[PDB]
Amino acid sequence: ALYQIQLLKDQRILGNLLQPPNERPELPSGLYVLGLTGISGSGKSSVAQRLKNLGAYIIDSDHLGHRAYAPGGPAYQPVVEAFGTDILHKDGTINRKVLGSRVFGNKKQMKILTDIVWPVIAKLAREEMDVAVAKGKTLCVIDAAMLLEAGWQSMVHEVWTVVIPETEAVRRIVERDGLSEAAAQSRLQSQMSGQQLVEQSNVVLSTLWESHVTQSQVEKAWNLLQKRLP
Ligand SMILES: CC(=O)SCCNC(=O)CCNC(=O)[C@H](O)C(C)(C)COP(=O)(O)OP(=O)(O)OC[C@H]1O[C@@H](n2cnc3c(N)ncnc32)[C@H](O)[C@@H]1OP(=O)(O)O
Repeated sequence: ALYQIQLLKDQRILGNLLQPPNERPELPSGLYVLGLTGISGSGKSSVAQRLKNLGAYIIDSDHLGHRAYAPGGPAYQPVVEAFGTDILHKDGTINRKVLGSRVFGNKKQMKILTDIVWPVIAKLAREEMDVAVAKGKTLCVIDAAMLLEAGWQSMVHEVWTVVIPETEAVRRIVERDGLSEAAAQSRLQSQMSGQQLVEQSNVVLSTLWESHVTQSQVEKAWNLLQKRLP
């Protein structure tokens, strides 16, 4: 039988367990948790969807964030206090285009925001996992761009990172988001490098190759995971 495997060098086999999982006494007893992260342009949402198709319960942190500071949500009042009512649409919802203009590319302002929002999202993620476990789910994935920067590896058994070369990342960002190349590198500089992410990962994946190769990696990763679940 002839086949190909995917590797990262400076060897790490993509899909394999690279270092031991974390012990997590505080998580619900029936539940295994993956933290899924990657650099912008990594295509990690494609990977999250493939894990969803295999049966994982996905918690999308970006969405939880938007709900956290929806009117009625725990972060609404603090975010509006911290940034002012000029960030609000006419209907009183946060205008994320205006908020983004305040914080993107701006280290101090983004920190005012994430100091408020990240703890709120982490709490909402913990709540969602509890509900999922009550409804019989046994494997949860917290999909988060800034997982390691937020310290959220404390909430997961395994960190899974989706990586691609920085040149392809910048290309995907510039093209798909209509960013200037400087805005794209600004985005990338404002987060951990692929190598930093890899070093702190239990499993590494890549969307560098065509879609069928990504699927194969994810299936291989999923199968190995299943055999090491408690
Ligand atoms: C720990 C976590 O990962 S929590 C989930 C991420 N959320 C946060 O960090 C909270 C702060 N960010 C926000 O509130 C919003 O991103 C806003 C208001 C700044 C912008 O909102 P929107 O314009 O709707 O952008 P959206 O939320 O879709 O994010 C756009 C991109 O910026 C990224 N991004 C979001 N927050 C951050 C951050 N703190 N630092 C760097 N990049 C970020 C997103 O992951 C997304 O990347 P993608 O296009 O590769 O998926």
